[PDB]
Amino acid sequence: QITLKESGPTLVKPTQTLTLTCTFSGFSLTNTEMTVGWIRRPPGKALEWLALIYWDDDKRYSPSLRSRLTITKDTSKNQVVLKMTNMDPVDTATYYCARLSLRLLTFDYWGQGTLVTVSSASTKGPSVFPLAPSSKSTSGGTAALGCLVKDYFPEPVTVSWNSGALTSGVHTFPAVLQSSGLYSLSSVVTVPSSSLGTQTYICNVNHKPSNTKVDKKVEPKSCD
Amino acid sequence: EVQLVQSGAEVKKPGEPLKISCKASGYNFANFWVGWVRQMPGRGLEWMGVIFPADSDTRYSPSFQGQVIISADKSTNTAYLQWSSLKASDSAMYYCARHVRGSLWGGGGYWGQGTLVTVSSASTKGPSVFPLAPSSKSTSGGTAALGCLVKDYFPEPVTVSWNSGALTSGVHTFPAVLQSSGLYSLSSVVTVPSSSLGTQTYICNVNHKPSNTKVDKKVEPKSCD
Amino acid sequence: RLIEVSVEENHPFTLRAPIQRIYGVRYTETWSFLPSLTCTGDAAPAIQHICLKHTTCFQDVVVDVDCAENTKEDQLAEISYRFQGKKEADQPWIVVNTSTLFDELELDPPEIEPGVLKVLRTEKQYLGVYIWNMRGSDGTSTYATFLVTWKGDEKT
Amino acid sequence: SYVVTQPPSVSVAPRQTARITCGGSNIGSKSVHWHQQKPGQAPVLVVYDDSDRPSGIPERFSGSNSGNTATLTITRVEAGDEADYYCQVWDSSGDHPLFGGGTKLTVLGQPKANPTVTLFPPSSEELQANKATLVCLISDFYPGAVTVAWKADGSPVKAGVETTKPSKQSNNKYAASSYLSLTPEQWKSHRSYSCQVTHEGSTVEKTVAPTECS
Amino acid sequence: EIVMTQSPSTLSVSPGEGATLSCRASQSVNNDLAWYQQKPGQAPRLLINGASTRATGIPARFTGSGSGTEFTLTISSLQPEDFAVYFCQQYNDWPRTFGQGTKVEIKRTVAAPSVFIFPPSDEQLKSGTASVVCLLNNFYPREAKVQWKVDNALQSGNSQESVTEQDSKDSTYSLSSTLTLSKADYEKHKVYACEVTHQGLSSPVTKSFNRGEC
Repeated sequence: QITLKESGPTLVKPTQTLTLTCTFSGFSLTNTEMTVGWIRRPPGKALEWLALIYWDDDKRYSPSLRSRLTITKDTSKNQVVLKMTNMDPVDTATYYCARLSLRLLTFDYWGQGTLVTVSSASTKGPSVFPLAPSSKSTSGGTAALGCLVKDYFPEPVTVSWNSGALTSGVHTFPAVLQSSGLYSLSSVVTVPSSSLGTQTYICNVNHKPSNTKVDKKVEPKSCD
Repeated sequence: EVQLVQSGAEVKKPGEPLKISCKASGYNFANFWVGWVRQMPGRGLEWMGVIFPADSDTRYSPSFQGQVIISADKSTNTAYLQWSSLKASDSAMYYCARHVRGSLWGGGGYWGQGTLVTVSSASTKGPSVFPLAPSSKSTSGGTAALGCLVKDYFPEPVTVSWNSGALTSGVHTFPAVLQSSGLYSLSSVVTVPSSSLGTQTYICNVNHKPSNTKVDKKVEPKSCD
Repeated sequence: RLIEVSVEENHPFTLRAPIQRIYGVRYTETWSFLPSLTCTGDAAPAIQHICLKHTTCFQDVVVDVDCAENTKEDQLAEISYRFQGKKEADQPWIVVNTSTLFDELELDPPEIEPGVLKVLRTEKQYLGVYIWNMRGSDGTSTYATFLVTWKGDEKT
Repeated sequence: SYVVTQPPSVSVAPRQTARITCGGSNIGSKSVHWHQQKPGQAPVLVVYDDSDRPSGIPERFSGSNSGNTATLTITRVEAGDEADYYCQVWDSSGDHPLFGGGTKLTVLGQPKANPTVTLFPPSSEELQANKATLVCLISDFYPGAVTVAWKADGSPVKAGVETTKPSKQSNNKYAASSYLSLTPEQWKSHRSYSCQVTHEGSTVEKTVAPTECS
Repeated sequence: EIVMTQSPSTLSVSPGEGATLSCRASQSVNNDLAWYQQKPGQAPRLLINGASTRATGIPARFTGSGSGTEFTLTISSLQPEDFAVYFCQQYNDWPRTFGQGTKVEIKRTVAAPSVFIFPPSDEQLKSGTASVVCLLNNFYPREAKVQWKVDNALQSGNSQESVTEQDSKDSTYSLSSTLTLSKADYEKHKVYACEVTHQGLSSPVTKSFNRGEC
């Protein structure tokens, strides 16, 4: 089996330098048929080629962005590093690292990629609030209640409902762009009316750029 | 550059053997093709054969096999053509040619100057001159023509001049025709205005090298005595 | 061990060499020549079964001493590439041609492609012996030797 | 450099056959491959090196390569086949891989269902921070063409109103969110805030008032 | 034996204009055709080899095209030095056949000829056979018929004719016709006459003389 993973930062200020790491396992670059490449994806645009590295320190660079790339390999620890300097706001994208075989000239195995975002803001934590179910929202005996985080930066937020055990009836809406340019999201769960008072609902939010872990319980609102 | 030279003109008699030489200089003689071509007045231009002066390999034309022999000399870089018995139908011009490139399938790249071979049963003779006299019946718009007729000479060529070279303008000298008897005849004519019929003296000169003849003859009005 | 090939005038011919390539290794190919234009008849190189003292017996081409002294080793063409793909339109190669032997003879240089040498119109200036060599970036070397002579000389 | 062009968008009615073409000047001699990727997912390979199959790839995908055509044909098409497809080649002049522009497949003709509309207000502690952001939630509707309207007792509200492009999830449906932010005092000032969702002539309205409990 | 035809047999192209010569073969000869040019009293020179290539030093005005069994050579601008004979040759199968040839002349206005008749002098009478001569000078084109009318009847079988080349200044022509007889044969008849028929002249013209006339 072949395994590829990606790591690095997520926020880059304008005209600074960006570094990213792609790690691989299941093969060795000492073999003379394997190459490692990097590509990127803008919002709803074409998969763009960035760079390619061989076994013999050969380099293949994109014609459009040739002057501003660097790619290096380390066979001892099975690592590949990419450096891309002079960031631009319109270059926000998602970047992927993949494997290529010289016997077919087509990319076979891919990773998961990572987000690269350019902005002039600062890291902010979560503002977590419980969204309680309402009587009008109870249709067919099902009520929706959840955990809403607002005023956070940047994308994304890793959400665990009861430590990820519950996977049915979970709606985690995509983030939104406010007039203030601040994302806001909410993870909700729809449960039967009879089970409203018998099951414990706890949201866990983990934020890798800010390495923050926040746990909050959701309960229905009580009149006072 | 490229240089191909040939030998002099040949006059012979039937029943005698002959050999001609074509010299080449200016390249590597071994790895190229050289061959011969014949031009005769009455059947056009024909190919005869080629040689490759590195293995002496030969391929004659179907028609000419067993009539000639083609050989090459790598020392002095010369091609040779040999006959067996000169027949009366072997009087023509001959050329030696080297191919444009190193392949067998190519045209004639570089040529020589040509060898003229003439065979006839007659012997050397000297020409006789006669006056084509001017007259009143020889008038066309006030201009009268007069000339010299050279007959019964062998072999070619014969030089004709008019009045030592002063009257070279308006002259006309037709080619030579071989008569049945085996001797050539030709004419030369010039035109003069009728106002100078008796003033200028017209003396035509004929020179013949093989017969060593130099004859000057006068063209004058034919008096009705 | 050498290959025997027979050709005829005005008939094309082609030489192909056994190749065992491995993807990803930078590879170089070299072609050579050894003519017999001035070596005709018994002086021309010939195939003989050369036998060792007790064990080895193999075919080899013997060249006359005078013919060998009159023959100089020459380079016809050199190719450099890397093995990749299955088709041929996806395989780029870099060719270096320093062969001046056929330029002075005013002939057509042979058509060389990876593993193949082809001549369209055979003449008497193409006969002789050919040497083919393959080398790689992993330390592998392979040699082969072809012999082209006139048709009909095999029986004699 | 080689140039490869493919049509941008092709729509196929349900359960039919779809053919996507990768074409270029003398494209038969070159190998052309297919890469598939759904939104918000890692790309996957389906067809490589002129119509063979890797393990796990569905059998409804077929490839043909001849002349100036490389055709990818899918039969028995579901909604789950709605994804982004690319044709990739190895450009020899630059000796590097080259991707295309991408093709999007549209699966119309799906059954039509009325949207589910919910409205939820900010909690107590959110109001304690002198902020209020009420969220409307639209789920299980198709197609993804809704209009979100905020009515304060019938008066349209356009201040601080955000509506998002509905998002596809794993069940081949779309879902959308809407936000409207005011001060807690502003929230308490109004009488009835109604979220209305319009979908193919179907209007679903849900109203809420600060007087009642949440 | 491969045979060839050259077309057409004669050209008359004014300066500035161009010319097209056709060479027709019998069997297929592939691309093995050559074109040569020959002038009065000089060795032929190579113009075209391989039916498409130009030899070293050959001007671009000569373009050679065609294939199979038919070939053509075209000249755009005719310099004053380009009127000569042109031959086509094949080198596929032996015998290697040539062409008869095509001649290029200079076109000009038709000019009536000047006709003279010369009787034999006395020296030819004493020495033996006598010769009478008819002369045509400064005419164009070449076609012109000269006949001898001994006594009052057409004489034939005893006339020799010669013609010169193009005039270097006015492209006019000249021909000479000689009739030979024996002394007794000359003395036996009374009147000798020369008849000339030419395209330019309205009617044939006859010049006659009698023995004993100066």
